[PDB]
Amino acid sequence: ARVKRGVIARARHKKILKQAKGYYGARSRVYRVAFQAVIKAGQYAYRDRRQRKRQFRQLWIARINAAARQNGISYSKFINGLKKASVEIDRKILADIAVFDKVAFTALVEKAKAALA
Amino acid sequence: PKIKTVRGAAKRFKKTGKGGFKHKHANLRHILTKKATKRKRHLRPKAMVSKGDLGLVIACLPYA
Amino acid sequence: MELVLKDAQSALTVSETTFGRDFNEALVHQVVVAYAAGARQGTRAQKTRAEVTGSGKKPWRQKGTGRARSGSIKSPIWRSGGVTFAARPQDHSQKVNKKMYRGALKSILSELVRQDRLIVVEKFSVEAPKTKLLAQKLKDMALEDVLIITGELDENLFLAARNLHKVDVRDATGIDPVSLIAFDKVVMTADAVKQVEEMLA
Amino acid sequence: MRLNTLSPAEGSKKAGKRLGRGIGSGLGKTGGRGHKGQKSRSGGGVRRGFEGGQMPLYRRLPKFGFTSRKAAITAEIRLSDLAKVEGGVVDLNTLKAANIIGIQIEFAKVILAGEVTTPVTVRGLRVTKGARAAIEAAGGKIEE
RNA sequence: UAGCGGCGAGCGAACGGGGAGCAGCCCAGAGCCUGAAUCAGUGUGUGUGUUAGUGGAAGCGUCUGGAAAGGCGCGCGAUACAGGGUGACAGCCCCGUACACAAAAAUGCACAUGCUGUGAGCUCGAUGAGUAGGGCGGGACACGUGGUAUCCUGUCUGAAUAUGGGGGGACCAUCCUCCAAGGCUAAAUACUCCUGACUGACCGAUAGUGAACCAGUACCGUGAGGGAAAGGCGAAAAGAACCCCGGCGAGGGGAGUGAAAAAGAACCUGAAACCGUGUACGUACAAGCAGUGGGAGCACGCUUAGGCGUGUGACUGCGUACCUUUUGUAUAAUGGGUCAGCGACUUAUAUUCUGUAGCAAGGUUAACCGAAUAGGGGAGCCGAAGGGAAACCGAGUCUUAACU
RNA sequence: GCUUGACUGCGAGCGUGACGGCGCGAGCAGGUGCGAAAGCAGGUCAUAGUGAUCCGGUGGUUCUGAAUGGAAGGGCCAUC
Ligand SMILES: [Mg+2]
Ligand SMILES: [Mg+2]
Ligand SMILES: [Mg+2]
Ligand SMILES: [Mg+2]
Ligand SMILES: [Mg+2]
Ligand SMILES: [Mg+2]
Ligand SMILES: [Mg+2]
Ligand SMILES: [Mg+2]
Ligand SMILES: [Mg+2]
Ligand SMILES: [Mg+2]
Ligand SMILES: [Mg+2]
Ligand SMILES: [Mg+2]
Ligand SMILES: [Mg+2]
Ligand SMILES: [Mg+2]
Ligand SMILES: [Mg+2]
Ligand SMILES: [Mg+2]
Ligand SMILES: [Mg+2]
Ligand SMILES: [Mg+2]
Ligand SMILES: [Mg+2]
Ligand SMILES: [Mg+2]
Ligand SMILES: [Mg+2]
Ligand SMILES: [Mg+2]
Ligand SMILES: [Mg+2]
Ligand SMILES: [Mg+2]
Ligand SMILES: [Mg+2]
Ligand SMILES: [Mg+2]
Ligand SMILES: [Mg+2]
Ligand SMILES: [Mg+2]
Ligand SMILES: [Mg+2]
Ligand SMILES: [Mg+2]
Ligand SMILES: [Mg+2]
Ligand SMILES: [Mg+2]
Ligand SMILES: [Mg+2]
Ligand SMILES: [Mg+2]
Ligand SMILES: [Mg+2]
Ligand SMILES: [Mg+2]
Ligand SMILES: [Mg+2]
Repeated sequence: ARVKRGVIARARHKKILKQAKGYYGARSRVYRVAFQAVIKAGQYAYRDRRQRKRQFRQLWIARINAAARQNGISYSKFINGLKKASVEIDRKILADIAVFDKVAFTALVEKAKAALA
Repeated sequence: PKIKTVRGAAKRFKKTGKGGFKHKHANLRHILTKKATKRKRHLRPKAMVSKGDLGLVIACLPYA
Repeated sequence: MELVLKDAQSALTVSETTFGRDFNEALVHQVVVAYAAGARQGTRAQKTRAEVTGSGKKPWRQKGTGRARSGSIKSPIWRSGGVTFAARPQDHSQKVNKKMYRGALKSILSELVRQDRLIVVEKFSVEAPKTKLLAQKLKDMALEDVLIITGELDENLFLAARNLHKVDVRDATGIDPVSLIAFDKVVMTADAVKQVEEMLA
Repeated sequence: MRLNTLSPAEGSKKAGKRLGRGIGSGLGKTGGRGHKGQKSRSGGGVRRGFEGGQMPLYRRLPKFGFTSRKAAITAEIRLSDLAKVEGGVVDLNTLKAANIIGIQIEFAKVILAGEVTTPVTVRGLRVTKGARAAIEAAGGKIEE
C-alpha cells in the first residue's frame, strides 16, 4: 500500500500560503517562511484580542478626561461622582457622548459635581 | 524466536504459588566462622524476592 | 423451530440453536475479517539498503567536504536507496477457533432466517446444463443474486450457474461465512439443511 | 447483516501508536524516548538483568539445589480424573489412555483435589491419606 | 527443558510421542541346480503427453457526442460475463474464453513385448586387523577436560576374533541390546540460470530491477571495479499544402488538419519556487523579525439611501524568526538559499499486561491428512495444588529431635 | 570463687536499608552453667575489626545415583 504525498502536501502548503497573502517577500511565497509568519500572526492576534480591550478603554478614558476637563472636572473626580451618584454608564458610552452629545455630557458632569458636593 | 531464559537466574530462583520467587540468602558460602550463629540461622531459610527486584527476575525468567 | 419450504405446504424442523440463535456481530465480524485475511496472497517485497544493488564504498570521505556525511549510496534517505522497512512476503491468515467459526455460521444462518433471506426447497433441479433453463427458474422463483446450497454436486447445476455472476452453487460442505452474508438470498435444499445442522449442531 | 454493516465490538480495536508524526499526536520529535541516552538510541537498551554494573541479583545471590530426573516422570492425579478412565480401574496405563498423565510417567499419585463420586479401583499407584478416604467413601478398592 | 558456560555474555540437546514417505539388497566361496528374480541399456507394438494448430454462441433501434461500447428502449447467447482490444464503460464489432477436435516428423514419461548382457533358488561353509582399544596432542559430539562417556585422528602403540567382541554418559559387576573395522540403494527433503500458465489489499517513472527508453549503455577508472540520467502529441499523422516577416535562417504570424494546436513534435494533465507585462492602492523627513490590533484616505463592486464586501493601507499601540540543544538562546550557539518530490519506531517470532470475543474446570490444537479458509488430526501446551535442594509428602508441606 | 550461654533449633514483633543485606529482639523447645532463691547467661558498655557470587577444598549426611545394584559426581548441613 504505497502512499504518494503530493496531493495532501500541496493543500497543507496552500492553506498556509493563502493565510500569508499580503506578507512581504518570502513571507507570501515560501512555505518555510510563510508558516512562521502565519503562526506569529496568530500569536499576536490572540495577544491583540486582549490588548484591544486595554487600548479602547485607554482611549475612552482620555476622551472622557478631556470632556470632563472641558466641563470643569478631572476624570478621577468625575468617575467618583458618577459612582456616588449610582450612575453605571460605562467608559465606552461616556466617550461616545463626550464626542457626539456635549450637552448630555455636561449633564453627567453636573450630576457628578452634585454627588461630590 | 523463543526468548532465552537467563540460565544463571534459573539456578538462583524458583517460582512460588502466588507468582513470587524464592531465593537462597547471601553471605553463607564461606567466612562462616566470624559470623554469629544467629546471623547464620536466619540466612539458612530461603527468602522471597522483594518488590524492587521482581521485574529483573521476571525479565530473566520468562518461562518460569 | 420450523422452516417453511417455499415450494411446499410442508415445513422442516431444525435446531433453534443453529437457525434460532442471536446475532453476535463481533464474532461474525472477526470471522468475516479472518476469511478476507485468509484470502490474501501476501506476495510482495522491497529492497532494504543491503538488497539494493551497488557498492559499499563511502561515496565521499567523512570529513573535510562541506557535504552531509554519507556512508552508503543505498541509504534510505537517498534517491534509489533502500526502503527503510522493506516488505517481505508474509502470511496474513488468522487463527479462527473451531467454535468461533461454527458459532458465527450459526449466527449468520439465524440472521438469514430472521431477515427471510433463507429459502428452503425440497430440490433445486435443472434438467440440462443450460443457463437459460436456470435463469428462467430463478426468474420464476423471483431470485437474482442468490447462493444455491445443495447436498450433492449436480454437474448440470454447477455448469448452468457458472456463467451467472450473481449465482453461486455450492455443496453443504462448501459454505463460508462471507458468501452467506454476501449474496442477497440463500437457497438451501432440505437435505442440505440436514447436513449443515449436523455439521454445526 | 451485509458486508458493510458489520462492526467490531467496541473496545476491541485500539488504534496503535505512531511515533514521530507531529506535535498534536503527543509522540512527535523524540517519540516517547526522552532525550540523549542509550535508551533513546536505535537498538539502545541494556540487556535483561544489567543493573548498571553493580553485581546483579541473579549473580549476587547463590545457586541452590539440583533437579531430580524422577520428578519429571512423576505426576499428580486429581479425584476428578478418576472418572475419566474407561473401565473403573485406575492404573498408570489407563490414565495414559485418558490423557491424564504423560506417556513417559512411571509414577503416579492420586491427591485430594476435586471429588470422586464413583466406585474406583486404583492399582500400582500411590494415594494420599485424604485421597485414600475419598476413594474408600465411594466404593473404593485401593490395591498395592 | 536437561545440561554446557570467565556457570558470565551466551550456546543448547536427546529420550519419547504425532506425521510426510518407506524398500531393502550385495561381496568378502563352494557345490548342486543354471540361466527362473532384478534394474542397465537397446529395438518394436499399443496408448499418453509435448513441440505447429482447427472450429468456436449470440444486437438492433434511438439520445448525447468528434467518435458510443455510455443513456433510453426492445431483444439474443451463455459448459463461453476469464481477459485483451476497438474513436468514452461492449457477454452478442474484433481477438479470444468454455466446449469440442487435430500431427506428416521428431521426442519425453509410462506399459506390453523381443535381442544382448547381470544373476537368483537351494545346501553347507565363511563373518572385513596395523583394525577395535590404549598413551600423547588436537578436533567433533548442546557438553569449554570437567567426575566425562561416545565419534574422528596427527603421533607412538596395539588386541580378542562367536567359548568372542562393541555399547548402555567416569568406573565395576550383573542384565539387556546390538555385531564395527567392505559396499550399494528409490521416495518423502533442498534449490531455480531457464521455460509455460496463472495470481497479487505488490510498484507505477526520484517508485518498481541499476536498467519501462538500444543499460551494465554513456561516463569515470591503469585495472579490479564503479555506474547514471532519460517514459506519455493524437482516436487516426490527418505530423501543419499554401501565403507573409526573416539570411533560400532560427523563430514567428496567418491559413488548413483535427473534438481540441489553450494537443505542433522543446508536444496529455501542466503545481511550486523563480522571472516578467498590465491594472488598482500605497511609498522619496523615514529607522529594527516587517506582523498584529486600531485606522483614515483611495479604487472597485454592493445596497434603492444605511456607518457593510474586496484590494490597498497613510498614521498609531504592541511586538527581537523557526528548529535544535540547553540552567538559560533575538542571541554574535547549532541547522536550513528556495520550491517540488522522496526521507525515519517497521517486520517476524517468543513472552507478559490490558481491552475485546469465544468456550469454560476445562481451554486449544501443531505438523500433517484433506471430503482444502470446511472437516479431520488433541501428538502436545497452558490451567484446575502446592511444599520441599531432593527422596518424598500433599491442602498442606518444609523447617527442627519437636514446635507455643 | 565456680564455670563454658563465645549453647543448638526457632522466633512475636520492631528498626535500618533501592536491593543485596545489616541490626535489635522478648518468648518457645532442647540441653547447660552460676546462684540458697528470685533470677542472670544465645559472647565482650555500645557503636569499627570486614568481602557478594562463581570456581573449588574438607568433614558430615545411604537426599539424588542416566538399564539395574553400587560408585563417581551433584545436592543438603557445617567449615575453608
Ligand atoms: Mg558450603
Ligand atoms: Mg529503489
Ligand atoms: Mg483446522
Ligand atoms: Mg506533552
Ligand atoms: Mg535530540
Ligand atoms: Mg542529558
Ligand atoms: Mg533517557
Ligand atoms: Mg497425550
Ligand atoms: Mg536439533
Ligand atoms: Mg480459430
Ligand atoms: Mg466467436
Ligand atoms: Mg584423544
Ligand atoms: Mg568404541
Ligand atoms: Mg528381546
Ligand atoms: Mg564384523
Ligand atoms: Mg528507477
Ligand atoms: Mg510524473
Ligand atoms: Mg545501482
Ligand atoms: Mg536508477
Ligand atoms: Mg519556417
Ligand atoms: Mg503540455
Ligand atoms: Mg508550459
Ligand atoms: Mg513622506
Ligand atoms: Mg531601514
Ligand atoms: Mg516597538
Ligand atoms: Mg551547549
Ligand atoms: Mg552552556
Ligand atoms: Mg529572551
Ligand atoms: Mg545578526
Ligand atoms: Mg560556533
Ligand atoms: Mg542562528
Ligand atoms: Mg548554515
Ligand atoms: Mg533455655
Ligand atoms: Mg568496646
Ligand atoms: Mg558429599
Ligand atoms: Mg550407566
Ligand atoms: Mg546404576
